[PDB]
Amino acid sequence: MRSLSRFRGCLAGALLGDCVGSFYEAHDTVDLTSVLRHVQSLEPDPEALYYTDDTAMARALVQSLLAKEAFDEVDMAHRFAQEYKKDPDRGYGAGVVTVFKKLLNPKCRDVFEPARAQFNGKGSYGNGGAMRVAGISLAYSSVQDVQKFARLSAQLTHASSLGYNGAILQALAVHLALQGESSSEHFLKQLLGHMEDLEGDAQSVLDARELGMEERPYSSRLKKIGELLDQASVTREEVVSELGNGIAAFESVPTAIYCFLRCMEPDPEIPSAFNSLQRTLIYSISLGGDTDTIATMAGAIAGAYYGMDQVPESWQQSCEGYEETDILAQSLHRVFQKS
Ligand SMILES: [Cl-]
Ligand SMILES: [Cl-]
Ligand SMILES: [Mg+2]
Ligand SMILES: [Mg+2]
Repeated sequence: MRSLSRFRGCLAGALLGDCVGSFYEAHDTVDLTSVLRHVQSLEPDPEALYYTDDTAMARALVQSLLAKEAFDEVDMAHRFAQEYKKDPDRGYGAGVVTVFKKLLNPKCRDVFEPARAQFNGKGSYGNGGAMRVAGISLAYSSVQDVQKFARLSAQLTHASSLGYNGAILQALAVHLALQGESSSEHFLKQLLGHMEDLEGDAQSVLDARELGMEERPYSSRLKKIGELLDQASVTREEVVSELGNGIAAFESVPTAIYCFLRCMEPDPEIPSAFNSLQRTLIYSISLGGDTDTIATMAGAIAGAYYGMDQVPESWQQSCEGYEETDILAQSLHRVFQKS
C-alpha cells in the first residue's frame, strides 16, 4: 500500500474508535454482544455517530499544523480553546476545561502556563494529550521530531511527564505503524528503547515517584504487553488489572497498543467476518473504562498500519465529519509527505 492510504486510514481509524467507543465511555463493564450489535447496526438491511473531544481536538491539531505548515504552539492553543468555546459539550474531561478557560483570557501571553500550573504545578497526567496526537506523526517523518512535537503539542494541556510521555508513546506507535508490517516483538522493542530513555529523565522519575508508582510506568507496561502476547489466553480482567482502561495516560496508551498488537490475530469471540482493524476497535471498546479514547488511539495505530483497505465504508460513512477527516488526511500527505 501507499503512504497516502495509511494517512487516510490513520485518521479514519481514530474517528471510528471515538465515534463507536463514545456510547460506552466510563462504563466499568461492557457486554461484547452489545458492542457487536452496535457495530453491526452500521450495516443495516436494504443519524451519524457524533465524535467527541478526542476527534475535536485531533481536528484542531491537524488544522494548526496545516495552517502554519509546522508546529506552532500559539496557533494550536488558540484553535483548541476556540474549538472548545464553540462546541463545549462534546464530552471533554473536567480537568482540561479549566485550561481552556485560562487560555481564553486575553492576558494569557504564555500558552504553556495554564497546563503547567494545573494540579498545584504538577500538571495533568490524563490521556487528553495522546488522544489527539496522531497527526503529529503524519506531519513529521523523523523519530526525533515526532517525540519533540508530540511532547510540545501535549504540554499545551497536559504538563506532567506522565501525561506528555503517554502522548510521545502514542505518536511513536503511530510513527512505527507507518512503516507497516512488523512482528509484535520488533514493534515493542523499538517503543521500549525510546521510553526507557525518556523515563530516565529527572522530571519523569520525579513525577512517577510523586505518584508513588515504583516508576517506569510506560516501560514496565511495554514489557508486560510482550508477556501478555505470549500467553494462550488473556482475560479482559487481566488486561485491565495489568495495563488498565483508565483516563490516566499510563492506564490507556499501553492498553491501546496491546489491543493493536493482540488483534493482529483472530479472536474466537469476535465473528470471522470482521477484519483486523474492526476487531481492534471491537476488542478495545469491549475492555470498558475510557472506551472512546482507548479506541481512538488503537484506531489511529491500526489505521496507519492497515490503511484504507480495512476501513469499512459502512462504518466510516456512519461517522460525523468523515469526509472532512479524509480531506485533512489527504492535505497532511500533500503538505508534509509528498516532497
Ligand atoms: Cl489512498
Ligand atoms: Cl528533565
Ligand atoms: Mg471523548
Ligand atoms: Mg474518553
